[PDB]
Amino acid sequence: GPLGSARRLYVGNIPFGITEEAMMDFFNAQMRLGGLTQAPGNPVLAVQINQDKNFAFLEFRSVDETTQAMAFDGIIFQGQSLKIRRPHDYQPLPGAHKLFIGGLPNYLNDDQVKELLTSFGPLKAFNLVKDSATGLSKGYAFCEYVDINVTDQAIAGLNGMQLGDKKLLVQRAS
Amino acid sequence: GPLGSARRLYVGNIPFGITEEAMMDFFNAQMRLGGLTQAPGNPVLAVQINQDKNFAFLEFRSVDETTQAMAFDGIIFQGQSLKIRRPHDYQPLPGAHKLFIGGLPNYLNDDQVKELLTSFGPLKAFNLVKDSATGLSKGYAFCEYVDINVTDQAIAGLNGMQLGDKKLLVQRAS
Repeated sequence: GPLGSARRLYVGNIPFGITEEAMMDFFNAQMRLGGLTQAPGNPVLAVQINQDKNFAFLEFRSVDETTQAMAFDGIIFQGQSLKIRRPHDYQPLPGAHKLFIGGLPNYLNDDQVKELLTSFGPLKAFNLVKDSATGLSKGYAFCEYVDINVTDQAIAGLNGMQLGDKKLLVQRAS
Repeated sequence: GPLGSARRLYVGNIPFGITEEAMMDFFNAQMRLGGLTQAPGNPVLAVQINQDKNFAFLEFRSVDETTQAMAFDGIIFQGQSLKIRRPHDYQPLPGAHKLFIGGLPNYLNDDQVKELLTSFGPLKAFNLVKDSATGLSKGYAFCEYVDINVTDQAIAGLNGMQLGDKKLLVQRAS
């Protein structure tokens, strides 16, 4: 559900034949050296490795230290650049990464506006604000990407873009 | 596999008439004497002797204790200095010849993908990546050949191969 999977991370591309204990020791050391722990001790409680598919799950003692550890994405461990991700069944709460899109040409419809946005990735929410009487577009919209990592990319990619005789505004909605 | 040979050592210059049990007793005793063991018990599980060519293979219970026993090069057994080496198929970088196979038609099952691969020789490791929910192939796999020398010829043969709808990508998984 909404609050599940908040103290685990997926780690891909792990070193061949690495032990769970060695991985645990590596991450606990890095958490401490990097200043990512929030209290004395080791944030990583356990590592479960799938050897056949070469990935691991890390289990953390707290929700906030799990979040901090996302910063280790790409860290080199015994020659391998580790891939660090959220569990697939972890999700931010609804609207956490809502985008406002303003300055759209009023004659474009829903599908036409989404075409610009979905070029960065799939959307879990979208609405183009329209005058409810006439049904006409007011030239601004909101959306949310399925993958919340995409949010900063769409902003970097679309904000301030020239579009007709307007500059697009794309920013986090709150 | 890439570790099966990480637990063996070559022993050369063995005295005439030596038995496998006497060889095993000698190395276990040497291991314990040098304090090179990382657990109670005997690190050497078995020895196989070729009396005709005066060499033997030692099989160890662990990768680290095998590495420790490299220090025994030159050791005196029945008056003779023993030659100790890695097996020729030893892999200093484990997993260096693991392959990634991408662009597989997504209806192909395990056996079918393997049949594509084994025309170059036998595999010691294989896995086709599937969605755990549906059981459906994600369209890529990993393998490793029994004989690593086959690897590049497999890449030469399979990389870029047209496979119905798709084109294969075969490369070291790195």
